Amino acid sequence: GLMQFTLPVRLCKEIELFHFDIGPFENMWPGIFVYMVHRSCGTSCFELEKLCRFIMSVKKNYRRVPYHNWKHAVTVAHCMYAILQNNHTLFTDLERKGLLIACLCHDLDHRGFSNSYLQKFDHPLAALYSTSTMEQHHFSQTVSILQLEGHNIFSTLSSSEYEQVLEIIRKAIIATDLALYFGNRKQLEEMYQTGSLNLNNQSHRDRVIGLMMTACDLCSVTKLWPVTKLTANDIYAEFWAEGDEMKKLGIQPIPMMDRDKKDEVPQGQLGFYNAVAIPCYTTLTQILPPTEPLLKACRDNLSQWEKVIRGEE
Ligand SMILES: C[C@@H]1CCCN1C(=O)c1cnn(C)c1C(=O)Nc1ccn2cc(-c3ccccc3)nc2c1
Ligand SMILES: [Cl-]
Ligand SMILES: [Mg+2]
Ligand SMILES: [Zn+2]
Repeated sequence: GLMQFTLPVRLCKEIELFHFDIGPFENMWPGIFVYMVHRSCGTSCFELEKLCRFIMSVKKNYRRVPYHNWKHAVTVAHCMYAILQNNHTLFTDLERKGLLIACLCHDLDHRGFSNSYLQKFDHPLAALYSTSTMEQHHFSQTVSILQLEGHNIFSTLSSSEYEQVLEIIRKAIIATDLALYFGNRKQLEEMYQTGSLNLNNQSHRDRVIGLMMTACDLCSVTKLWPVTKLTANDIYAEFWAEGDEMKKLGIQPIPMMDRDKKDEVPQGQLGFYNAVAIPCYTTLTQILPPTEPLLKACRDNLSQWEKVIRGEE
């Protein structure tokens, strides 16, 4: 109980910033995550023995894929940690608990393929969950790990608090389905502008938490340029493997997934920053002003991709 996690001074300072990179030392990521739960939530909110056992079961259930891996899980949780810490009073004790866990678990047992590829392959998961296929699986896996003996980090919550947290986590994980992000952000844009946004309206909280999840999930675009650029290699390694599998089914994949159209990556990054990332962090900054450093970092990286196109790198 009087056992803090401490980090070396550089990490202790930099972990508080939106652009923190969790480093190449895998064995420190669990400690980094417990550090964030302790500072974000209290040293009390989970029994260490149970938390540490949930963390290692979650790690074990991420696969060795280029991008949708254990590093991604902890990176996304850290972004959520930065948002919660910069918006201290806006969130309930239960939301802070559930959202860090939601982020850690949001891509559990990802195989490196899109919902589209599951459906065209006719994977069993596409029969079981007709929309947000992988995201319903991720939530299902989360619940299965919570039910292993010694793994219920939420044991000390009341029955109603327990149903509340698992409902926060389910919505948070489903919101990471980027097909749902576009409509969710439009509605938030409309509600912010017409001044109808009400953080006491549960369905309004839900939409805002959904935009936070999209923001945390896309956070490679808010890092220092070299992190952003090297993460993009990992993203394309999955995209192009999926394209290869599309060609095996006799289907010409979208250019995003076609390693033959590697040349046009820079222009594809502009499209993504303009269509997805910039609007996402803009609406998030409007709703939560202290998350502006994500929008500012995203704009800097857009400007770096523009320089790649102009042959300056
Ligand atoms: C939703 C999935 C799950 C994994 C993250 N994700 C993302 O979308 C995602 C998350 N972070 N980042 C940086 C991306 C990303 O790079 N996204 C995109 C989006 C559209 N594109 C089109 C083209 C293109 C390339 C060559 C030629 C022509 C086009 N490249 C892209 C890249
Ligand atoms: Cl604090
Ligand atoms: Mg996902
Ligand atoms: Zn993700």
